[PDB]
Amino acid sequence: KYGENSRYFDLQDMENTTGSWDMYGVDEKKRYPDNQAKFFTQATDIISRRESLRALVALSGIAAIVTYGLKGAKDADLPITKGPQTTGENGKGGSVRSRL
Amino acid sequence: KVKIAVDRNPVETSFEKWAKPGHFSRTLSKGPNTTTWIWNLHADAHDFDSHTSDLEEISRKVFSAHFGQLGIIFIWLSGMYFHGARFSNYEAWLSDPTHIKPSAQVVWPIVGQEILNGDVGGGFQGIQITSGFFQLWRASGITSELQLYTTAIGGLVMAAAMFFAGWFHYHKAAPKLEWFQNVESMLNHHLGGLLGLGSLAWAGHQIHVSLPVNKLLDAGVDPKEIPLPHDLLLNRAIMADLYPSFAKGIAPFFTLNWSEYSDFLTFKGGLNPVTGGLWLSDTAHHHVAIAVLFLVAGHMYRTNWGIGHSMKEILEAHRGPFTGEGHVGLYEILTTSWHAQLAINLALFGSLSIIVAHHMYAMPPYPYLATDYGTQLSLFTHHTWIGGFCIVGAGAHAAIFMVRDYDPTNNYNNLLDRVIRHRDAIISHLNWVCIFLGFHSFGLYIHNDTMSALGRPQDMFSDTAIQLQPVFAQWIQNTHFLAPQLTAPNALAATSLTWGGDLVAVGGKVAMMPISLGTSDFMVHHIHAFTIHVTVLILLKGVLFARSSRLIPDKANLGFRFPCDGPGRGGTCQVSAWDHVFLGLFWMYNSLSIVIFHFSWKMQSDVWGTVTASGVSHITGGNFAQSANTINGWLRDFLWAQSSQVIQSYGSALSAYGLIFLGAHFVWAFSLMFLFSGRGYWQELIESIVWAHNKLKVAPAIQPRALSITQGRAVGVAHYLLGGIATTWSFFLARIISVG
Amino acid sequence: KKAQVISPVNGDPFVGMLETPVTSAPIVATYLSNLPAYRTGVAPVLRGVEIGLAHGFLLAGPFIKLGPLRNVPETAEIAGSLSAAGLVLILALCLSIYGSAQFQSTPSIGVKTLSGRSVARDPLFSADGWSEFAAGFLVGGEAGVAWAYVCTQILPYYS
Amino acid sequence: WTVPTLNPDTPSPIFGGSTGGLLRKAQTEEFYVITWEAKKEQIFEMPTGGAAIMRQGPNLLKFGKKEQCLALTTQLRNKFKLTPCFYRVFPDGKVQYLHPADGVYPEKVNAGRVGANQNMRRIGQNVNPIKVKFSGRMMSPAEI
Amino acid sequence: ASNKSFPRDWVKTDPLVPVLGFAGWTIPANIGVSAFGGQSLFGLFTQSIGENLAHFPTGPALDDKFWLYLITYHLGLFLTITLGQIGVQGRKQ
Amino acid sequence: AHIVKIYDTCIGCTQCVRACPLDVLEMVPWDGCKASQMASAPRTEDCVGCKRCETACPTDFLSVRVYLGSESTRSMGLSY
Amino acid sequence: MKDFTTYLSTAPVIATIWFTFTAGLLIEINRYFPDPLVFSF
Ligand code: CLA
Ligand code: CLA
Ligand code: CLA
Ligand code: CLA
Ligand code: CLA
Ligand code: CLA
Ligand code: CLA
Repeated sequence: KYGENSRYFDLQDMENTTGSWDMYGVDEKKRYPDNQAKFFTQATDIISRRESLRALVALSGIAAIVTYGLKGAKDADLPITKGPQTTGENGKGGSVRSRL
Repeated sequence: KVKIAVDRNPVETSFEKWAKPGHFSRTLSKGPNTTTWIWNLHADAHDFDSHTSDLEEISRKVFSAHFGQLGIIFIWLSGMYFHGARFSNYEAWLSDPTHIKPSAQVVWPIVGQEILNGDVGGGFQGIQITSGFFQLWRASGITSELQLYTTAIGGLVMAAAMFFAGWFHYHKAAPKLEWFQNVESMLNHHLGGLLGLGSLAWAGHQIHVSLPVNKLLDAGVDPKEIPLPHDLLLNRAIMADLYPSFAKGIAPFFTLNWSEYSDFLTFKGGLNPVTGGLWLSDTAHHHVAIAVLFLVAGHMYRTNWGIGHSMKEILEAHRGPFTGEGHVGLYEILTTSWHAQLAINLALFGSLSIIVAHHMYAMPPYPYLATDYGTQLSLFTHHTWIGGFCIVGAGAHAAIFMVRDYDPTNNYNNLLDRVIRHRDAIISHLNWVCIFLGFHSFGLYIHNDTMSALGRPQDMFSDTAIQLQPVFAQWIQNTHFLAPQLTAPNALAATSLTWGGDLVAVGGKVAMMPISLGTSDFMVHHIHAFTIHVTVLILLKGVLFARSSRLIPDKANLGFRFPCDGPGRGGTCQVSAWDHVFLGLFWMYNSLSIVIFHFSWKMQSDVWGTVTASGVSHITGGNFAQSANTINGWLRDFLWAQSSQVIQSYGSALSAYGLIFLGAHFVWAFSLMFLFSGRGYWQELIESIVWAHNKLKVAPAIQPRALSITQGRAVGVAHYLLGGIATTWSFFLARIISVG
Repeated sequence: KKAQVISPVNGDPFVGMLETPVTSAPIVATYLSNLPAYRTGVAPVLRGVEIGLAHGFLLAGPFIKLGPLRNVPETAEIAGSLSAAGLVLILALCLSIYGSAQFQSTPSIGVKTLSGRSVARDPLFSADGWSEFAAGFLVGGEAGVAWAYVCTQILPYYS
Repeated sequence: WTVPTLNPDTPSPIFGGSTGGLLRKAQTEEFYVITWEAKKEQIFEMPTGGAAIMRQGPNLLKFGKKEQCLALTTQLRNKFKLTPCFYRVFPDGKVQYLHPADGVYPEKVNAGRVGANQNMRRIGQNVNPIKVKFSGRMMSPAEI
Repeated sequence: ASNKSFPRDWVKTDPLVPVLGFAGWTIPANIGVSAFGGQSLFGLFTQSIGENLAHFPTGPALDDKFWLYLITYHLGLFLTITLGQIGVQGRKQ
Repeated sequence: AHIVKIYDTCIGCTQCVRACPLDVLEMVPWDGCKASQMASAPRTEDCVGCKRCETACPTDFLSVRVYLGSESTRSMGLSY
Repeated sequence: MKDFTTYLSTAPVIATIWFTFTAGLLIEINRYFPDPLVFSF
């Protein structure tokens, strides 16, 4: 027997003598009030598979980034059609020879 | 029963073994056949555990070797005092400390090195010293070169005494073991005798020579008219003229009326405003209190009479619930092994050196020290580096104790055992905190760099943008600046000017001004913490995984120094504790380089400079708070801006630095061949050249072999540290000797 | 002296863990039992939405306060919330591909509790359970970040 | 000498519990189990760290990899002069015997061994790697 | 060895360890010296605690002569309790 | 698994066996040398390739070789 | 005295003595004949 006077390594009882314990894992039901099971399992019915939510993230990622291109014009700090409102360094190019 | 136990004539005195190289060990003795044997002759010379296996003989060896070390130190000090006496301008410096720069070395007029003799002022020519012996000598009261010469002769005599002492105690009267194993008597005698009576004697010397002579020198009379110190010992009435307490003699001391000694044992705080150093009355009072403290502490242990403590009882009484048996068994460890002692003593010794450096820039003790910028920088840097090396040595010898002298039979359930038994938790968490500090402390600089290059300086961490204020250090700064009014009612000032307050200017330059702490200080401090933790990780990992690990279950039987365990199980290069010491050396270099860069730039930007009676104009204009958050800031404003003097020193009296600069680079880059490559390639190349000698019948009858792996690594790190540190030395000295 | 606190795990000094008042103190043990990641009797979807609601609501903050749109008023909240929703999206993708890589083969053999009895295996550790958990995470995280915006807009002395 | 099996009710040496014990190579793949009979109680050194006390009589341990059992075997054999034996245990109840697996530790030659992986030529009588080229996989010329 | 299961009482709660801790440290912590002008190290920052409790949401100044009182007060309060708990001499002294 | 091969210049001095930290070498009877022994490698699936057998061999260019090959979970020495 | 002479016959001592000799010789030549660049003579 394993749990005895220093009699370790019980051969037929491998799940003690090995180090396979659930440290903090309780198991009981009724953690939640009942109808969230209804409201959330009837809500995640669509994307409950491997390909489904993986398609959803593709759809949303595309439909977010591609529209970020042409309606992320909320100043983006500089580039998006706010541009150089001064002729910045056109003729300033070189130090000894100007070169434009 | 502690007593003297000495043996008579153990080892006779003859030159016989000097003609037999490698006589000490059984392996080395048979003579060379390869060139590995030369490096083995030099590698195992001081490995006193690898000649014999007896404690007594090792102890006698280390005792006499200590005497040798002391002797060489005395020869060095004697040289310094002699060179001060004969080849310097010390008296011309005493006549006018400002505008006359300290010089104590003169070169010979040969191929052109005579341009190194600089115009140091005072009708003298030579090389400016930054070692700062002149301020030390003025602090002791030395006014003439004759006294320096006498001190030189005395030093040489003491050196001969030390070498004779070493010879005597190894060959004629060599102590037994149980002389050494009386650690309690050694503690009593060191604490009382050495530290305490040294403090008391030096207090005597200050009170009777250094206080009055410096009082006259700072009063303005030239040094020749000042009375000689034996006139100060013999004639009481002169001391009564200077400090009237001496007219009452030693009556106040023996009747506990100490309040009448308030003329030469003071407690005033800041600095000497006419000098720039500490008040010497404080210094004398300090050594008196130190001596009383240590002389009290030295009567703690039991030697021959019933009173006092035993070390074993003290150790065995301390054991708690979380640590099993506690300290039971550390006394047997710390009286039977020398490497454990070397580990502890090197640790505390090096840390002590670094504290010396910090206090020595913060509160300048010597007269006219704070306005000689080069001396300040050199002293802080030097003690910093020595501290670093000593701490790495502590790591190495703790590892050696783990490998060789550790016996688990005498050490069963114990603090050492439990540390070994959860090394995995220890090293894992130390690894975590290293990575955390890494990301934050260095990513702040990368982020500031990126933001400052992308056109938006408003999204970087700085004093005007997003701010990171060291609120803790500022609060402590104000606490100590306010201390003389609530929590130190009897001091007249703070212990230093870096805590805040006014400015002390000596001869136009700034002695010390309050230091402010901003965002750049926050970031560099966390850089320091990061590198320190990484070095701790490497060294402590070496100590804990020195005997065995999950990778190698028998790493103890391979010894302390070994290269690998083959390419198997993936590859096991560098698993000895020795290689942990090796990588620790690299990281020590890194951390201390950052520390001394921080000190140099912070001082040149916020403390030093001239008082031009128009405010303060610092040397670099005060750009530390705005530039020390970008790596570009360091690379431009520090390395690129401050190298203009070391690169343009050719033709002046400063070109030695601008010429040793490049050599330091060369050695640094030369180390890389030893670090990167491996010995098989060199073995084959050396074999081909051996063929080219076999053709012409110049085959060496000793065999050329390439260096062993460990030696190649060691030589690599030697050249690496030499080149890097020499570069920093040249740069610092050229810069601050040029503009300071 | 006949008093000790620190013990090896369930006797057995030869498993590489040892018990400490950090790991096996009673209040810590009951606390980490009551967290949603250790309950084993509930369906993984619901755990997914609980964990997601928590993590989205906390992830919204730093983008709001420290993002590049943090000084322009009334729109500093929008950009932060949107970016946080993006991060939650990427976390959902990571959960999905982890499910595709980890549980792709046979499971382990056996499991017992600490005060030994043969407890069954957690259904979160199969392909279906993990995929359902990922879907729950997406729903919960997006709901949480949306709630972060809502909570910003109507809250007494938010600043 | 026949191949012996172990008796899994032997006590274990006294030890406090290290970090460095069994990880999950034991839960899924394998773990090794060592056995010896002592004569007097004594303190030995674990090949993970720390010190343990062996019991007067039979003992029993368990380890992760094989070099740990060989390290403890060499230490118990050259220092204390005992006769240990360590097994391999699979995580479903399968026990394999090894070391010595011949009765006699593999230095004293025991008649009745079959030599394997044993080429019968001088080391410099190998073929060039051009003549073993284009085979099923990477081959060293001294593997043929 | 060390043990076989973690004891779920390791802090052996003796109920008069804490009451003697802060009660036997604060009754001599409010004496009155020459050093402060007739004030205590428990009443002089009672003034402070109430003083910057008055203007509530403003976190008090980062140099305000009472952080010293907080830190030096707890530096002794924690010490006297942690040496009180080793007043479990039930088996040791 | 690695490849360990014993060659015929072996003199059977048992150094390789005492150096192996994994017990993959053993001495078999042989009739080719003075000691009437020869090493053999019956268990090269336990070898990790540390090459202590090569270091312990006295005869020049060695009578035992360890050719490195495809690693496994036992030939990497992984304990986790 | 024989063993002292043999100690003086070791490699680094003779290296020190001989390199002192060579160095001093070159140094004296560079003192008495300052700044040589070409031979022409
Ligand atoms: C330990 C510190 C130290 C250092 C770094 C120096 C350094 C220097 N001293 Mg100096 N000195 C010292 C201590 C020191 N001294 C002491 C303690 C004294 C008092 C005795 C002096 C007295 C002194 C004088 C009087 C002079 C110097 C001079 C010099 C400079 C030129 C030296 C020279 O040309 O050597 C010359 C080279 C040699 C003598 C070569 C000797 C090498 C032999 C052959 C090696 C043989 C090996 C052997 C086994 C080991 C030696 C054993 C020993 C007993 C001989 C140089 C900067 C000169 C100077 O400053 O001029 C401006 C000078 O005139 N020194
Ligand atoms: C008051 C007595 C006294 C004093 C002053 C010292 C002082 C010292 N001991 Mg020491 N020691 C003492 C008693 C004392 N010990 C006793 C009682 C024991 C036996 C238990 C030892 C055993 C011991 C060992 C085993 C070692 C020392 C070492 C040292 C030196 C440490 C190096 C250092 O920093 O010195 C700073 C340098 C100085 C202070 C220079 C001053 C030196 C002069 C000679 C003063 C020495 C006073 C001398 C001991 C009195 C006897 C002189 C003799 C002629 C009878 C230091 C000189 C270590 C050492 O360096 O060995 C050489 C060392 O290894 N001691
Ligand atoms: C440890 C260092 C030290 C030393 C060496 C001295 C030494 C001295 N102090 Mg002094 N002092 C010290 C620390 C020290 N002090 C400290 C720390 C303080 C602050 C509290 C003072 C405060 C102080 C005051 C206020 C005064 C002195 C004075 C003196 C001098 C006279 C002492 C006296 O009146 O008779 C004390 C008597 C003795 C010490 C006995 C000496 C016995 C001799 C040496 C024995 C020789 C016998 C031998 C067989 C002779 C050989 C014969 C043959 C071979 C020829 C004396 C030179 C007085 C003085 O002269 O002022 C200038 C004085 O007024 N000191
Ligand atoms: C109080 C200081 C102290 C003492 C007494 C010792 C003593 C010892 N150490 Mg140790 N150590 C120390 C500090 C110290 N160390 C520090 C600070 C470090 C960190 C760098 C180390 C790192 C260290 C390692 C890594 C090892 C030792 C070892 C040893 C032992 C053998 C030493 C030997 O044979 O050297 C022989 C002498 C030399 C090799 C001299 C060469 C040193 C360098 C190359 C010269 C320095 C260059 C110089 C500064 C500039 C060059 C000038 C010019 C030529 C250009 C011996 C017990 C070894 C051991 O195994 O212990 C048993 C070992 O492996 N130590
Ligand atoms: C500049 C070169 C350099 C760098 C960056 C590092 C970095 C590191 N070394 Mg190291 N090392 C170096 C040179 C360097 N070393 C050299 C030359 C030696 C020889 C002596 C060593 C020897 C050495 C040892 C012996 C050890 C380390 C350790 C470490 C780690 C410390 C933890 C840390 O700060 O990570 C944080 C990472 C950084 C600070 C790097 C910058 C990260 C940036 C700022 C942010 C990253 C985000 C990134 C941009 C996102 C990617 C986007 C992209 C995919 C598109 C770290 C990985 C120690 C370790 O691992 O333990 C903790 C350790 O034990 N090193
Ligand atoms: C500073 C960097 C540096 C330097 C100087 C060298 C120099 C050399 N390398 Mg290279 N190497 C380097 C970096 C460097 N390497 C790096 C980073 C790597 C990558 C790992 C390599 C990889 C490498 C390989 C793989 C090979 C070389 C080879 C060579 C040699 C080429 C022959 C030659 O130029 O002779 C000139 C030699 C010198 C300039 C050496 C300096 C000698 C000094 C000037 C004399 C000493 C002065 C004085 C007496 C010292 C007093 C100090 C006292 C304390 C002793 C030469 C020794 C090859 C070789 O050996 O071919 C024959 C070769 O096979 N190296
Ligand atoms: C070429 C590659 C690339 C591109 C195009 C970008 C683009 C961007 N980066 Mg970026 N980055 C990159 C590589 C890249 N990065 C890499 C390699 C690194 C690591 C070194 C970073 C690290 C980095 C940081 C640290 C930050 C950015 C930020 C940004 C944004 C700045 C624009 C702005 O002013 O904020 C305006 C921002 C917005 C208007 C928010 C838009 C949020 C996304 C795009 C919309 C999501 C839509 C929604 C979630 C979909 C709904 C799903 C549904 C299920 C509900 C912009 C989207 C900033 C950012 O966005 O964080 C706040 C920022 O702080 N980057």
